[PDB]
Amino acid sequence: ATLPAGASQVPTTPAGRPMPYAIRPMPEDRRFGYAIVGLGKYALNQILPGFAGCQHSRIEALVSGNAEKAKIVAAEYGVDPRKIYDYSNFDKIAKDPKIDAVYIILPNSLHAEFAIRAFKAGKHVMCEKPMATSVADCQRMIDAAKAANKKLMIGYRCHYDPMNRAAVKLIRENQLGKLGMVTTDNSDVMDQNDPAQQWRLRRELAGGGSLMDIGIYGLNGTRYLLGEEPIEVRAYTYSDPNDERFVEVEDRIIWQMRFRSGALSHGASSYSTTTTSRFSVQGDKAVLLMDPATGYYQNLISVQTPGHANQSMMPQFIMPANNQFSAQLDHLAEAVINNKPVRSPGEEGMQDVRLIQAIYEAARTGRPVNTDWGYVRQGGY
Amino acid sequence: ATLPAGASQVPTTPAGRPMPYAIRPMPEDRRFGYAIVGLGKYALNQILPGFAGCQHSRIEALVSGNAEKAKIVAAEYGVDPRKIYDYSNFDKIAKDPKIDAVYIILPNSLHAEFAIRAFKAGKHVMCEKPMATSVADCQRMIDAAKAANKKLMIGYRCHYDPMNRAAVKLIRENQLGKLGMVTTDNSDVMDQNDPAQQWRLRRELAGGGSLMDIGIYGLNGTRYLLGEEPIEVRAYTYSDPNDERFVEVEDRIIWQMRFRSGALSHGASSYSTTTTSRFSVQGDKAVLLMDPATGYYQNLISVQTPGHANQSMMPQFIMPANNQFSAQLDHLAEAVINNKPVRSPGEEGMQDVRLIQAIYEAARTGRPVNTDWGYVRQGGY
Amino acid sequence: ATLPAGASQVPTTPAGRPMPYAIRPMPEDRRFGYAIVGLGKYALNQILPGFAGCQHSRIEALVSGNAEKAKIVAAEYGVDPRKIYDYSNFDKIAKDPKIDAVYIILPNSLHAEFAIRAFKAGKHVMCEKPMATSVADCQRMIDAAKAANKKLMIGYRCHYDPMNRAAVKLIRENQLGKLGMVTTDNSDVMDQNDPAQQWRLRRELAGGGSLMDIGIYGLNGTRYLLGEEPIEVRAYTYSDPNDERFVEVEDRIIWQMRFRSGALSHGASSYSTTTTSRFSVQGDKAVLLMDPATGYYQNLISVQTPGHANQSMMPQFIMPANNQFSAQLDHLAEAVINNKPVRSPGEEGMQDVRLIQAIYEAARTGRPVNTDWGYVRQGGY
Amino acid sequence: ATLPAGASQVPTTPAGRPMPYAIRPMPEDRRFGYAIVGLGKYALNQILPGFAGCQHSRIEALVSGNAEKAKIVAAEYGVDPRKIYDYSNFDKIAKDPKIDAVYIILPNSLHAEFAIRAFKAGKHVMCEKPMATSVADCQRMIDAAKAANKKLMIGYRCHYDPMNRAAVKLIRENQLGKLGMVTTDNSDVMDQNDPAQQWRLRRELAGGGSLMDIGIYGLNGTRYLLGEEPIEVRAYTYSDPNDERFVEVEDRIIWQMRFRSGALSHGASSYSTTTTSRFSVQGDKAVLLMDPATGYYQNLISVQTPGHANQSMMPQFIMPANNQFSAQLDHLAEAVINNKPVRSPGEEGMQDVRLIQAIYEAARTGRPVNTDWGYVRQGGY
Ligand SMILES: NC(=O)C1=CN([C@@H]2O[C@H](COP(=O)(O)OP(=O)(O)OC[C@H]3O[C@@H](n4cnc5c(N)ncnc54)[C@H](OP(=O)(O)O)[C@@H]3O)[C@@H](O)[C@H]2O)C=CC1
Ligand SMILES: NC(=O)C1=CN([C@@H]2O[C@H](COP(=O)(O)OP(=O)(O)OC[C@H]3O[C@@H](n4cnc5c(N)ncnc54)[C@H](OP(=O)(O)O)[C@@H]3O)[C@@H](O)[C@H]2O)C=CC1
Ligand SMILES: NC(=O)C1=CN([C@@H]2O[C@H](COP(=O)(O)OP(=O)(O)OC[C@H]3O[C@@H](n4cnc5c(N)ncnc54)[C@H](OP(=O)(O)O)[C@@H]3O)[C@@H](O)[C@H]2O)C=CC1
Ligand SMILES: NC(=O)C1=CN([C@@H]2O[C@H](COP(=O)(O)OP(=O)(O)OC[C@H]3O[C@@H](n4cnc5c(N)ncnc54)[C@H](OP(=O)(O)O)[C@@H]3O)[C@@H](O)[C@H]2O)C=CC1
Repeated sequence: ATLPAGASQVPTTPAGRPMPYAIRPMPEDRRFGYAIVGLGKYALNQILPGFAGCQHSRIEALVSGNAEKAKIVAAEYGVDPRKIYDYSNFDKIAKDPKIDAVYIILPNSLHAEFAIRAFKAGKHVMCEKPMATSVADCQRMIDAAKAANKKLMIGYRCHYDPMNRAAVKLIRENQLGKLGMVTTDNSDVMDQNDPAQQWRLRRELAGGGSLMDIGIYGLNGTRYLLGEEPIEVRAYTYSDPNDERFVEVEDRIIWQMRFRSGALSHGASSYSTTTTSRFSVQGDKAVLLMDPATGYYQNLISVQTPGHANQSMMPQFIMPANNQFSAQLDHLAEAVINNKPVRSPGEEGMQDVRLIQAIYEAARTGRPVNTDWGYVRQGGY
Repeated sequence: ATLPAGASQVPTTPAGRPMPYAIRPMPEDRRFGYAIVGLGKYALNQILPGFAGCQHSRIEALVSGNAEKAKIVAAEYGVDPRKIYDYSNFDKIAKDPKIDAVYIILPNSLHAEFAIRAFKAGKHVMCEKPMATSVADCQRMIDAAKAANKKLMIGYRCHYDPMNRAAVKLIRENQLGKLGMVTTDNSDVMDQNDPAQQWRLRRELAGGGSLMDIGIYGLNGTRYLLGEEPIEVRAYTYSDPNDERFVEVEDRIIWQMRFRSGALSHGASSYSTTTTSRFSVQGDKAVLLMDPATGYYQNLISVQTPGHANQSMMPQFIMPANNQFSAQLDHLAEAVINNKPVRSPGEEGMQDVRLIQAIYEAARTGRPVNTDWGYVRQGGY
Repeated sequence: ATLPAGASQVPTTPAGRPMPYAIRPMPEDRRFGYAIVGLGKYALNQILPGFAGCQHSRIEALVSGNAEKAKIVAAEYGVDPRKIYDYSNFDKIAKDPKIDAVYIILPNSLHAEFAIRAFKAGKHVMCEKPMATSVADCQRMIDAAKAANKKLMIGYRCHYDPMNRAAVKLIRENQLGKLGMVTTDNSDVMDQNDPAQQWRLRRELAGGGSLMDIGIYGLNGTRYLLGEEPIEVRAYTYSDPNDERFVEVEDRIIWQMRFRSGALSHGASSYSTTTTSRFSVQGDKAVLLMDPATGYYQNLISVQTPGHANQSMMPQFIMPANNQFSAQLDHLAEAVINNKPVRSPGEEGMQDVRLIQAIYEAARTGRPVNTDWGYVRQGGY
Repeated sequence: ATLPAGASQVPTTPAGRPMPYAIRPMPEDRRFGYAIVGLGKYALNQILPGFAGCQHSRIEALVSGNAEKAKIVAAEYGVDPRKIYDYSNFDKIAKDPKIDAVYIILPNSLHAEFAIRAFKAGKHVMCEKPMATSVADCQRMIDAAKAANKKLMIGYRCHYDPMNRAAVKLIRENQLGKLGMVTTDNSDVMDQNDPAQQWRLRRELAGGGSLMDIGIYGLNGTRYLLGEEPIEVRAYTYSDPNDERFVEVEDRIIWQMRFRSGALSHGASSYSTTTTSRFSVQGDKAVLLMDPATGYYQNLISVQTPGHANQSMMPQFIMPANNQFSAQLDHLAEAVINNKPVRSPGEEGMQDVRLIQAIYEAARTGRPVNTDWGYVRQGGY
């Protein structure tokens, strides 16, 4: 019994070694450059910090309305101080060839504006959800992309989150059997004192209440989990008339949907209840519980059958996939580099907007709203 | 250091000792005699086996339409063969003073008449849920109870299940804060080859589909967790038109409600997907997840807040409270012995039936139904 | 679409129906009669209540040194008052052919003599663990069983518990790979004021401390999970010198073992810390976690690998296998009826006692003790 | 009912906003500069990627023996190509004032060498665990720090991991009661083909097997969880003599310890079994289960009592504390900036080395090894 070759050949003195094994995503290059517009809560707590983990993305320039703040951040992330644009001279980015695309992290109402604006600046557009505050503005955004022959991608991080991906895969492998009932809930207690929440209370700025904000996850999720689109929709909303927070936007709203397969779904969103992100998919073989379902971190899914609960979550020492944020950034970057369509196109973001408007209409009229308008998810869910 | 008195006084030879510490409910007496009506699935799998752990209840007689089966069951539970009754000679139980009550475990359409004949026979009545198949019949049962001066109790085992009572208690202790959103789901794959499910597919016998059968748990649970009644309901139901199972009763139905406190709820029942029994109660301080929520066994609850999940379930060595079945049985017994009302009276069962009829009515018309009819829960939830 | 034959043939009036689907063990007969010896804590809290779910067992007689208590217990379980025995007139059970066996639930030092007198009385014997307080006495019990041509079974409920048998099965199916490390812990806070614990603090009656009482589960479990016997043990024990509870028996003791396969294990038992019952079995493919591992209820197992945790526990509506207590009771009954050996014979109980004596011997000398004495598990683990 | 001031004052046109709320650690400055020596598996998968999240640390220079690789990394992390040292001219760092400290991520045997070497280069030292391969080399490292009046810190990330910190806090708050039994297990299947594992198989390079490598976590953990030091130690080790992997170092080893408080602990480490990081702390009120206990990610702790399991883990949307890696880096950085002692000093790393040697001695001799040498954890655990 003797030691193996490798071990026996290791010098007992300081010596160089080969490239170590990768048990986590390693940085490769930094060829794609982003222009981030809107230094808000998401842009600073989740997005910018997300670039560090990218393999193909960098922060080349940032666009802000607050010059003093924009100066402080530029330092932290080391972006060229001379590359700190504003809303007035945002259009001038078309002069910088090192600015491949822009990432719009502005209030919902301002999405369409800077999207078509950037498209005429010859840049790729990564717009946050919800796409826009109007089906029309969504289509105009698509038109600008086509006209400029550029890429339009919506910020659906769940489309690039490991656990969410595992959930879809397991369903496509038929581990749940025939799908028949989906249940979604997304909630967070609205704080009017938080600067980021203030515009969300303004209807012309947000476009809607909790649905447009977080209920969209359940809606979108119900869609890619089931792998199909709603053909009919019904909904109801209610808000405490005495709560100053919901004068213009809805607090909570409940929507029921039917699909071509015969599958049904019921879900809700809320501005008056604590943190909730839970999805449930019922097949005739098993039931999947995603909880947390769409968190920034610590997602956890479980396939349940009588006597069993098979849970999956990110490992404790290894990282077989990149976090949703970095994976999202690089996804646009490498969709361009390889001339490939993006998984989350403007047509997909436009689909949620229509459905949401159809849902509001259903809650407004109290009648079923037909949504069987032949939409097709290009490239699968 | 020396040994304590107790240990040092134990004889080393065979000797009598004290009553031991009780770590689970001990039997006490079998003073309250039941007559079980309908030796079917729930009866033979859950109720009859549930008598063993009772502290005041016993099986005195059986009522069956299958003499061969009754004879076998009677022998299995030491019942006197002379105490076997036909559905035709049922009324003669009035002649046996050793029969204090009957437990009706027949198809839904037959609960009313046998409860009424039981009262005419001067016996107390325990009746399974759903109470009956018409509001009118529920009232006739209540009128007969009062006319005979005997008690009327509906089989809501979840009203005597330790984990459900624990969820109710943490809610009343304001551990979730102000309640805003409740979500329920109760499902099971319908198998037309199971004899018990055969009458469930007949509208005339079942009185309805998945809502009457298992959706009632979500409905009833939403009411006792919130501790209040709904003021209006909305709903929609769908069933694949080609599925032989749902020609007369509904498969899947979704109902949402609004309560006087402002709270909302969305729930669903299914005959088309596998085992699901899950309740979530969202407050503005924390979120409660009951899953399993209403199982015959293994219920599990969890209070969730960012970074935490405090779970509760039955201990592994001790049994602080009796199981739901034995408890329910003794509950009616203790109520007559002590001359007190029951927690699940006929009025409670009637309220669920009225709400279910409202829900079916709301699904049928696609319009909301006002249910603000002033039902008051006597004794609390 | 029309209704299936079954549903359409159900009468709408009161009518007899078929035997229902069984979703839990149904009673069958009570052919095997037991005489319970020692109406203490385990007997009244677990064993007597366990007879209800038996399919072939019944309580025929009681043996107690507290006539007042026996009279009460007899009435609680419908036992014939004439079937109450003294520890002095115990031998006269030989005169009752309706008594097939006895279940010895007395302090450890008294198991041997009453098992022997039981055999002399021509009865089968179920004896609680630990089998006895000396290896020699275990052999005398075995010799008496053989001399009387009656069976000898030790109360190892975990050998008939669904979750433990499920853990054994996944192990034998190589789901963990090659077994290398097993960890066990069994603890409970000793309370000298509980009558049952009083003899446990007396060396002469208990035969030892925490190892004899509950550490035996870790020991016995390590053997059936690994499916092999230890070839040597090592150990150390410690007990606060000023604590009146541990003047004669040990509080905490740690023992580690090596098996012929190469596998190792380290476990411990405690009278000083709260409820703990946890087993982990490390293989090179996956890790098994049993926690609760040996509870009277709610056992839970999980197979863990990076990114996964597949849990198993008893279902919420169905009961595939009978509870451990009822199962253990019927097991001896089926063994004599069918003329077969039991899974927990006297030899099995004797092996644990020999191993425990080796462990105490290893702790006492601080030296390792060779236990490679060729015990062979008849019938498998 | 009107909208609140904040919301109503938000311009519906592009405008600048204030600094957003922080729900996650924000980058502040980058004043402290690190010199990372040893571009291995940890340095590249966990450490370097860890700087991005720091608030006070940057990568100023890297030391490697592989020039080609060192060139590739420098690009990825953008370190000055002219600042790529090697083992020969490592000493020259003393000339760069922008190099505040060095982080040694070299094989165990080479820890002492470059530590004292860097101390004479007038730099602060952050050495990875285990400190060194000799108690003596540990003391020499301490001497160099004192002589150079610099800071010596060991890489105990668990000392700066949220969940591990929560575990200590809860124990100090007495939520477990009086501590009496700790159980630890740390395992990973050794792969001789992995370049990083090859030196670990060499005794003069690693200093020991699984204990020195990962068993140290259980040892260290047992120490800060209990908040005290071992006074006595016993151990045993075994390795398959036919396995080429363990010719020089131990595969698995089991060690038992006793503390001044009377608390006991049993734990093990393994090179032949799958991923395992589990700690268990038993008090007389509750039991704590850390599993994962010391993972790079996804740690999970739980306080258990009969009927309860209160779990804690990182939130799903917020990040109230920085990850162990970044927190570790900045900790040295800010320990210098504020002239404060470090929580993980060389004296603490030296303590584990002694205990480990004492443990090996115990396993070698098979006798108890006294470790009551008056060590004192400066600054608490
Ligand atoms: N997918 C996900 O997980 C998340 C997506 N989002 C989305 O990101 C977008 C930004 O929202 P969020 O960061 O939370 O909110 P914030 O209120 O915190 O920030 C909005 C940002 O847009 C700019 N802005 C321009 N005009 C206005 C205006 N009139 N009122 C307010 N801000 C303005 C500001 O940049 P500056 O001050 O520098 O001038 C500000 O930092 C939204 O579309 C939201 O739906 C948000 C959170 C998560
Ligand atoms: N609370 C709970 O958890 C549960 C409550 N239930 C309730 O108990 C009641 C019985 O349901 P369940 O045991 O599942 O069903 P089953 O179909 O299995 O049994 C019904 C029984 O009633 C008698 N019966 C008399 N006339 C008829 C008839 N015309 N058609 C069918 N049966 C007849 C039969 O007994 P016999 O042969 O002896 O004449 C039969 O076994 C229902 O109201 C149901 O809602 C059911 C399951 C669970
Ligand atoms: N497998 C399992 O899960 C468990 C097994 N056990 C085992 O069962 C056996 C009994 O333990 P347990 O029920 O907890 O203890 P108890 O002390 O509560 O009862 C022992 C019983 O035996 C009789 N007895 C006769 N002589 C004595 C004596 N001198 N001192 C004390 N009792 C005497 C008494 O019955 P009477 O008054 O009627 O004369 C007494 O109630 C033990 O061997 C124990 O290891 C215990 C718990 C669990
Ligand atoms: N706390 C924690 O979580 C962890 C701590 N560690 C610790 O980090 C240290 C490094 O181990 P690890 O990264 O896993 O192992 P690696 O084998 O992957 O790397 C060792 C590094 O040290 C340098 N080195 C110098 N001389 C030698 C030599 N003779 N043989 C091998 N390498 C040499 C090499 O740098 P170059 O090739 O560039 O010249 C090499 O990259 C160890 O002390 C280990 O205990 C490791 C993992 C986790």
